[PDB]
Amino acid sequence: SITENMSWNKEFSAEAVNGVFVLCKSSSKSCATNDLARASKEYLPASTFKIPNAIIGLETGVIKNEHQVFKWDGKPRAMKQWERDLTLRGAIQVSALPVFQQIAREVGEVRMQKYLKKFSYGNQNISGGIDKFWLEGQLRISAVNQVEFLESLYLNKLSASKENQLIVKEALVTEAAPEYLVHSKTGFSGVGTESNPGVAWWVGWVEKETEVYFFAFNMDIDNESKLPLRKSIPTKIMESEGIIG
Amino acid sequence: SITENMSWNKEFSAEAVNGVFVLCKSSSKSCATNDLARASKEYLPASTFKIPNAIIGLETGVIKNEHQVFKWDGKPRAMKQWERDLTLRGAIQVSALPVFQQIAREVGEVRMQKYLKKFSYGNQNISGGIDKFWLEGQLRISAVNQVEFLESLYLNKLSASKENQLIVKEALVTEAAPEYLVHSKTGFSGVGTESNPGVAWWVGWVEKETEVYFFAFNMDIDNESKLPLRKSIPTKIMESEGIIG
Ligand SMILES: *C(=O)[C@@H]([C@@H]1NC(C(=O)O)=C(S[C@@H]2CN[C@H](C(=O)N(C)C)C2)[C@@H]1C)[C@@H](C)O
Ligand SMILES: *C(=O)[C@@H]([C@@H]1NC(C(=O)O)=C(S[C@@H]2CN[C@H](C(=O)N(C)C)C2)[C@@H]1C)[C@@H](C)O
Repeated sequence: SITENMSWNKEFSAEAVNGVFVLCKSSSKSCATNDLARASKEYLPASTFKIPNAIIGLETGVIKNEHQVFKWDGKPRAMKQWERDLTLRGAIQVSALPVFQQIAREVGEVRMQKYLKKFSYGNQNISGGIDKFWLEGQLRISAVNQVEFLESLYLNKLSASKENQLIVKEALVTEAAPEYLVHSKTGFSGVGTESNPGVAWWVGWVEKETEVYFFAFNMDIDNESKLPLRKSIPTKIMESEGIIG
Repeated sequence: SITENMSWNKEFSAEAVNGVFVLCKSSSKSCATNDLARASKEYLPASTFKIPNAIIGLETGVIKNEHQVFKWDGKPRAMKQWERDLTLRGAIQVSALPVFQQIAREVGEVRMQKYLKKFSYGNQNISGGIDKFWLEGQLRISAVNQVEFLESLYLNKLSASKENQLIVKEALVTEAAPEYLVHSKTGFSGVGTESNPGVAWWVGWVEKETEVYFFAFNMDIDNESKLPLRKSIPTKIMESEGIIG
């Protein structure tokens, strides 16, 4: 089940943020959130979709192996951070959209649709273009669904080889310590339109000693100056819960 | 092929220390070292053996899976950092000797001996006690051999499932950034005499952007105060190579 902790809304009100944090100890059957209504509301996954897309890319053979280098041959890209050769992990961690847009094209509608059904990934709507359905198309996923999906990944229970799940998991390590390990992925759909804000994400899980905590955060956003809030608000909530001080 | 870099002896000489650093770019077919003769000399692996031990424990089912918890029975251990339940990653990173002595016994000699031949691990001599051959027994391995073994692990080419090579690899992650990942493990056999000295190790590999560097360091320890040099000497060489930063 899931519990509503209204105390957590303090971290949101202090910054006038409309968002939701979902936090789960040990498993998906012991979770809490600041907002039950928004916890199950479905939003564009934006770059958080690079997690399933990479798994599907390895499954289908589009990504030959974990050692494949995605070369940059000089085609101008929307951010200089993407204008370089990238590993699979690098492409994920810098959110190299063009790399994963080409992966999407090579996977194709049929295989993409099949794996999203197998992963129970959101509304499973890939309309809007095979290389943009997760960013400006019709794909939507809730914070609870992200936690469920990531828990499956952590347990190697996605319908894919354990090998490929493990490959993507190390690619998601963002903080490493002897008894403290974080897998996570951020997302940002843009600033949105007039009275249609964008969405920003932070999702992943934390392994502290022999315990695990899955989490998913999203917020409405209409300016890039608010991006750091997608990390600081959830980090403060987790710090409050003793998930490392 | 291995190249000698005489300039890399600066720090060794200034501290009056006998040791070797082996550093390889892309593959073990492009290695350089400060001392060609010592690069091939074999030494007690000490805790660096936890890497092969961890893999063998998984291959044989002694370690159930990536989520195995090693319980602390509450009776005293030599170090308070070990008096707790630990993941496989935790066991490796805090170098929990008693956990890996128990692993070895369950593996047994027939299978340990088998896998050390499969891995081409040093002189493959596990005399000295099934739970101590790598600490005070007859097992010996060279810096060159460590690099070869670690390269095989990086490539998933060891005679073991890719599954378990991937499990142990994430367990070895020590530093993480979007385009910089480090797998490494230290080891130290204890202070010896000026004539029969101990050995201190640093081994691992650095993934920087799309490049990979394999390294193995060891040094003779006949005074406990020289042990910090096991990190600073190789760190200085890798800084001068432009790998760090
Ligand atoms: C994914 O959602 C988009 C890209 N991935 C990320 C992300 O969520 O980290 C963004 S946000 C980009 C990262 N560095 C920039 C920054 O920090 N400032 C401008 C302050 C913003 C990308 C937009 C995908 C749609 O490209
Ligand atoms: C395994 O080899 C033993 C541990 N390995 C290490 C080591 O290589 O560092 C030590 S020494 C202890 C832990 N790290 C500290 C250090 O490096 N400095 C203080 C400089 C000291 C152990 C002996 C395991 C069998 O205990």
